[PDB]
Amino acid sequence: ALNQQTLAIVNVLPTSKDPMVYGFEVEEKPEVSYEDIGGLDVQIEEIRE
Amino acid sequence: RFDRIIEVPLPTFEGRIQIFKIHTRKMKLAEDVDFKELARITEGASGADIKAICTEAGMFAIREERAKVTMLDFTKAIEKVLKKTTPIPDLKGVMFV
Amino acid sequence: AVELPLLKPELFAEVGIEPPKGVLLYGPPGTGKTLLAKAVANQTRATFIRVVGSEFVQKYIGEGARLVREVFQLAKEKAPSIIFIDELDAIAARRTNSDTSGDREVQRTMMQLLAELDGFDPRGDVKVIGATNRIDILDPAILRPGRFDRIIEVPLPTFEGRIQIFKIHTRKMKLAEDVDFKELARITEGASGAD
Amino acid sequence: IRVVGSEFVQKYIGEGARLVREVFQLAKEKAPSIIFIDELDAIAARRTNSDTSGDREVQRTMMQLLAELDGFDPRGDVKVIGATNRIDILDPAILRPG
Amino acid sequence: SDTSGDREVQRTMMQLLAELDGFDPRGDVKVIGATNRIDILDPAILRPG
Amino acid sequence: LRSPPLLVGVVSDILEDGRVVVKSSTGPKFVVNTSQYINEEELKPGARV
Ligand SMILES: Nc1ncnc2c1ncn2[C@@H]1O[C@H](COP(=O)(O)OP(=O)(O)OP(=O)(O)O)[C@@H](O)[C@H]1O
Ligand SMILES: [Mg+2]
Repeated sequence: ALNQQTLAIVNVLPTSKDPMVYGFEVEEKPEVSYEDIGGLDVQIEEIRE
Repeated sequence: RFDRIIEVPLPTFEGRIQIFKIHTRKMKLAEDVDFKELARITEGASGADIKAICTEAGMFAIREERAKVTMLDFTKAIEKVLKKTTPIPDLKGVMFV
Repeated sequence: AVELPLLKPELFAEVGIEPPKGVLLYGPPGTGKTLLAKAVANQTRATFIRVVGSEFVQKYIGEGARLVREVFQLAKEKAPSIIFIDELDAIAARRTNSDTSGDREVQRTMMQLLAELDGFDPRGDVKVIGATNRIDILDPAILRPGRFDRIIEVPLPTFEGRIQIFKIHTRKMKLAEDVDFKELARITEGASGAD
Repeated sequence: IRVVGSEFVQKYIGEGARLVREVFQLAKEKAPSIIFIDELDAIAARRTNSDTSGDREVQRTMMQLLAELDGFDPRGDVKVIGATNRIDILDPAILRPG
Repeated sequence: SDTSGDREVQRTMMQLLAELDGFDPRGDVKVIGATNRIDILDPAILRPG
Repeated sequence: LRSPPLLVGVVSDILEDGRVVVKSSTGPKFVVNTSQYINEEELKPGARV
């Protein structure tokens, strides 16, 4: 961050380019959860390993 | 770049039933539903297919004005889903001994 | 398929009816596919978002897919909402064939749609009304149930059907004392509501 | 509003669809208007392959003008008026009476 | 070209040649390339030199 | 925080009456005064200043 008033650094910020949902959003609980392991069960085991 | 290369084929006899179990669980109690029997009609279906059978089984439920999903509803819904994609002809079987 | 979710969810609760996620319409032209959608918007009164599957795709690379994603996220935000998509004919391609641009840039906006309806997170409250004329050139992913749960064919009306379509137009107009609809509908067999 | 309907369909993707959209929109705004779409030979296409890139590119432009024409969006007292030389090339959509 | 990034591909090739050993000294560089597939290259690159 | 602002430019021309035209990283060109706080042989068109 540069304070615009005199154009020097006043603060270091964290990362990155510009994060939107450009690598973010955690949902894994309802509606699809781990109670939907009644597949296709063998295929889930390959993923699990 | 992956290493674990997975073919995710169409669900088995047993596989298809696991999907029905989650659905039936949401569609309350039953008294004549057999999950195997469903598998034999629905032989060669997908996971999303089974969810839509379940959706229409529900619909079929309120035309008889029911508060639970019995076996007739499933029979009907399976039949509806499947209907557009029978008939599969096998009348070459009159030309084979 | 859309009415009950919005006024009658207590009925879905009680039976246990799982949520639907589209109804797909196809049929010969002029049959009244457009009318079915027009009636639904008017008579379920909830967010009627009307788009066209050719409005998508613009001159910059990957623009088309971006535009699609906006409609679908906006419906999610403005839920309850019904998206009425006319014409899946030039935004979905059953073939994938490469070393082209007219059938490879449209497939990456096709792929985005497969993929915004059931996105990462299901559901929204879309209820996407698909409308196309032929599914023979639509991808199998659209056609299969789990989204587009009900595959409604729209055919050419029946004999008694045709007698009703005549009285639909005649009601606005006027007639002489010699019109027998039964005889008219016989001649006009094989014909869409538009004809 | 006079448009040569064969000078739509550009080789850059979806740009074709843009052009016909704008002309249509103007037509509802500035109503009553008569639109003349010349040659529906070349802005029409077939659904059976005869060029992989060609039929689908043209189809996007086509289905766009059709959408405004009576697809859902207003006619605007249009009134087409249009010509073509071929009736065997015509995508079923525009062809039907209505 | 179709023509947003496409123009740019022939645009960058002019630079790379140019510097490589088109007119300028190169020292002990030793530009090392790689490509996914075999023929996807321009003839220049294939051409020893 | 209050800055010692120095704006980065590159030198566009040099005048033989002792002024230097420097183009700014903003965009414009300005005329600036020649050094007396540093070397004047380290000024040339293309000198970062
Ligand atoms: N089922 C019907 N009953 C009454 N009139 C109808 C019917 N269907 C169509 N029409 C009349 O024809 C008009 C034009 O057809 P419409 O726009 O409904 O076709 P569509 O099936 O969406 O076609 P396309 O395949 O070309 O996109 C209607 O606005 C209405 O006047
Ligand atoms: Mg239509």
